[PDB]
Order: sequence, then C-alpha cells, then structure tokens
Amino acid sequence: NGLTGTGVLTESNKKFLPFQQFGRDIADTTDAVRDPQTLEILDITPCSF
Amino acid sequence: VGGNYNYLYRLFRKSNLKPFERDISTEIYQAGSTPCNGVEGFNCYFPLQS
Amino acid sequence: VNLTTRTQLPPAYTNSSTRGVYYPDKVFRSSVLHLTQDLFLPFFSNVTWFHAIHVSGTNGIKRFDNPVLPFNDGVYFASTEKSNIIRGWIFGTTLDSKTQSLLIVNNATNVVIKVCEFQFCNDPFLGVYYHRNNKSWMESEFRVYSSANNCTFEYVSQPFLMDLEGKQGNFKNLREFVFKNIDGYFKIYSKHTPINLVRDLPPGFSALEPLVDLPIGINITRFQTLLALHRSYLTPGDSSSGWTAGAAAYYVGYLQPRTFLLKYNENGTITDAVDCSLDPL
Ligand SMILES: *[C@@H]1O[C@H](CO)[C@@H](O[C@@H]2O[C@H](CO)[C@@H](O)[C@H](O)[C@H]2NC(C)=O)[C@H](O)[C@H]1NC(C)=O
Ligand SMILES: *[C@@H]1O[C@H](CO)[C@@H](O)[C@H](O)[C@H]1NC(C)=O
Ligand SMILES: *[C@@H]1O[C@H](CO)[C@@H](O)[C@H](O)[C@H]1NC(C)=O
Ligand SMILES: *[C@@H]1O[C@H](CO)[C@@H](O)[C@H](O)[C@H]1NC(C)=O
Ligand SMILES: *[C@@H]1O[C@H](CO)[C@@H](O)[C@H](O)[C@H]1NC(C)=O
Ligand SMILES: *[C@@H]1O[C@H](CO)[C@@H](O)[C@H](O)[C@H]1NC(C)=O
Ligand SMILES: *[C@@H]1O[C@H](CO)[C@@H](O)[C@H](O)[C@H]1NC(C)=O
Ligand SMILES: *[C@@H]1O[C@H](CO)[C@@H](O)[C@H](O)[C@H]1NC(C)=O
Repeated sequence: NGLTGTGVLTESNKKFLPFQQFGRDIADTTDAVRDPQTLEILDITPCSF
Repeated sequence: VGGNYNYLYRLFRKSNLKPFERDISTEIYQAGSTPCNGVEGFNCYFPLQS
Repeated sequence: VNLTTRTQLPPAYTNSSTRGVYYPDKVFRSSVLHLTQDLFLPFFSNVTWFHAIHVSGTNGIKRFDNPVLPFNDGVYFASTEKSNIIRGWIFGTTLDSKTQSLLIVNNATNVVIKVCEFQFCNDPFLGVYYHRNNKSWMESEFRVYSSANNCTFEYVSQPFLMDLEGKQGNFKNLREFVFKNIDGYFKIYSKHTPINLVRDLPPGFSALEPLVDLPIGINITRFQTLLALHRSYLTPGDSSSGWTAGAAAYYVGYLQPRTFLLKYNENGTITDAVDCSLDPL
C-alpha cells in the first residue's frame, strides 16, 4: 500500500481491530501489516543479523 | 457578452475564518457605531458582492 | 408546546474517577508504555448532573432538565438509562435560523444527521404513546424544529426496529461519548458497557474507540440535548398533558490540553493511564 522496505515475511498471531492497517514497535518501526487482498496478518523481520 | 454575475464573494466580516470552515449568512454588516437593525443605509452594508 | 407543571431545584455535582480516555491514533501497539499530548478530560474533574424523574405520587416534582450548555473545546457525555429516553443533540451558536446547525437524532426507526439552517423550538422534545385496548408502545410526536433551509449535509441509515417499553428496576446500560471539532471535522468516539447500578455515575476505566468523522465545517459554541416523554390517559392538555417521563440521567464534562501516559496491553487494548498534572506523585 505504498510502503517500501526489505525483510522476511512470516505468519503472525496478533489480531487487529477493523480500523487498523499496520503496527509499530518501541522504535516506531513497522513490524506487522495486513495484506490488502487476503485479510491476514504478516510480520516483518530484518535480513541482516 | 453582456457580463456574468452569478458568482459571488464575501467582502465584510467581523473576524477571520478558521481552516476549512464555511459561512453562508446574510446579516447586515455595521461599520459605524449607530445600530443597524436591518435596513441597509449609510453605515450598513450587504455583506456579499458579485 | 412549552411543558408547564415543572418544579425548580438547584443543580447537582459529581466527579469522574478515570473516565474519558480514547485511542489517539489508528496504529497497533503491543506491550508498550506511550506518552501523548492532546485534549483529555482531567482526572477527578467537576461534572454536572442532570436527571429526569416524574414520580406522580409527589404532586408535581416531575422535572425534565433539557437546558442550553456551552461547548468549550469539546465535551464528555455519559448516559445511564433503561427505557431509551436519550435520543440526540443539537449543536450550534445562535440556533435561530440565521446560522447553520447540526442535528443528530434517533426516531425509533433510523438515525439521521443533518447540517442545515434550522429554526429550533424552545423545548425540542419527542414523545411516545401507550394504548390500553392493546399492549403496545408507539411514537406520536416529533417537535424539534419549525423550518429547514439551505441544507448541506445529509445521512440517513438503514431501518431497524426498537423497543419502547417502560421497564422497571435498575439502570442497565452505560453509554459514553466524546465530541471534538478541529479543522472542519466533527469527531465522535464511543463505548458501551452493561451495569447494574441505581443512582450514580460508576467509577472505573474504559477506553473509547473512533466512530466517525463528519466534514461539516461550522462554528459551534452551544449545544442542547433531546429527550422523549410518555403520554397516556393522564388528564391531557398538550402543554400539561400528564406527561410522565420515565427515568434517566446524564453527565457533562469539559476537555482541556494535557499530557498522559498510556499503557498498551499485549492485545492492543488500553488498560490504564496516568495524568501527569494531577499531583507530584
Ligand atoms: C424517521 O425518520 C426517517 C428519516 O426522515 C423517516 O424516513 C423517511 O420518511 C419519509 C416520509 O415517509 C420518506 O419520504 C423518506 O424516504 C424516508 N427516509 C428514507 C431514508 O427512506 C421515517 O419515516 C421516520 N420514522 C418515524 C417513525 O418518524
Ligand atoms: C465562532 O463563533 C463565535 C461566537 O459567535 C464567534 O465569536 C467567532 O468569531 C466564530 N469564529 C470565527 C472563525 O468566526
Ligand atoms: C415558549 O416560550 C417561548 C419564549 O420565548 C415563546 O416564544 C414561545 O411562543 C412559547 N411556546 C410556543 C411553542 O409557542
Ligand atoms: C470523587 O468522588 C468520590 C465519590 O464521593 C469521592 O470519594 C472522592 O473523594 C472525590 N474526589 C475528589 C478529588 O473530589
Ligand atoms: C465543583 O464541585 C464542587 C463540589 O460540590 C462544587 O461545590 C463547586 O460548585 C463546583 N464548581 C463549580 C464551578 O460549580
Ligand atoms: C394497538 O392499538 C392502537 C390503538 O389503540 C393501534 O393504533 C395500533 O396499531 C395497535 N397495535 C397493534 C394492533 O399491534
Ligand atoms: C440561503 O437561503 C436564502 C433564503 O432561503 C437564499 O436566498 C440563499 O441563496 C441561500 N444560500 C445558500 C448558499 O443556499
Ligand atoms: C488476547 O486474546 C487472546 C484470545 O484471542 C487471549 O487468550 C489473551 O489472554 C489475550 N491477551 C490479553 C488479554 O492481553
């Protein structure tokens, strides 16, 4: 939905309210997102460790 | 060719507007200290103009 | 109709323990303590108490309490009732057809929202009727405004069916709202919880969720409240047509700029808060 980045996508267990699209952590970085087509929650994890 | 006068704008107001607000009132505006009570006259003006 | 047969009693006051917290944005958060600055209802603030009791055994102590109140930077509204007496509000400045105004009301079938130039009456009430030959309740009168012109915004919802029986007992439902007006948007937050109290505002904590943002763009300074009343074979006369009116109460507070600390649960629900300006602790 216009948000760009790089990472690894994985199925998530957290459940969003109907008026929420993505979430942030303490560092204000995006760590979860809802897929526009299949309404499911995915997590984002960095690639370099 | 004769002139189009359908579009209007406001000329006098007591205070400035806040963002994204609208007013469509047509009360008479008073400039002098004499009260108006309607009846446009010497110091009473119709707020809208064309 | 100007509803005669009324007494005159002094107002009543109360406070709000930890009521009035709402979600500040639309972002999901989990296991975090977050600090925000916005318009909030201060803790343990001063709340005015209004009620509508019409006991017929007291020879006229019936009272209705629908006055005009100011609108200073947003209000907090709560209602405790069991017979669906509260119906809506009107917002405006002069309320005399020289300026625009907002109307929200429920008429037992569907809710309507209008930003139109209205000529409001002095006592804008609704009414319900009770028949004896059969056991049923129906609405009969809708006396809110005289005229409507220059009418900009409109919204009517899908129909439903509503119950109008005058239940006896204790209060069952608690309804809370927050109203705000910034940059031409009218913002509403709401939350409904069930209770079993009798005569006071419950103390506790509850977080309010966003409902709608209306693009109305008007000057708002004052507001009233809309109430419904019952009529039956009680010596009619319209202005004093034995109008017994159920039992209900509601509360009003005022918002102010403050700084708060919010606690987000695991599941992104707000469960506690701290008011930074209440006391040094
Ligand atoms: C409650 O209000 C609604 C909204 O005005 C009423 O529904 C409208 O009724 C008029 C008159 O019959 C119709 O012309 C409109 O088309 C209706 N609105 C819609 C969206 O269809 C309704 O009748 C009112 N109910 C009561 C009991 O007063
Ligand atoms: C809003 O209403 C008040 C009360 O009538 C008025 O004094 C004020 O100027 C209005 N706001 C604007 C931007 O005109
Ligand atoms: C109710 O009182 C107001 C007071 O100004 C008056 O103008 C009005 O005529 C009275 N009743 C009605 C609905 O006529
Ligand atoms: C708020 O009201 C409760 C209920 O009586 C009371 O116990 C408490 O002391 C009040 N708090 C303040 C700050 O007035
Ligand atoms: C605040 O509440 C107290 C408690 O009864 C009351 O005496 C006082 O009048 C209230 N403040 C105002 C401005 O009414
Ligand atoms: C009940 O009776 C009233 C008049 O007494 C009538 O208007 C209403 O339609 C009736 N309701 C029914 C039969 O459900
Ligand atoms: C407002 O109403 C008056 C009379 O009803 C009319 O002359 C005027 O054009 C209207 N203005 C708008 C913007 O609808
Ligand atoms: C979140 O919801 C689940 C059920 O979906 C529940 O088991 C869990 O305890 C909740 N966590 C809370 C209340 O923080």
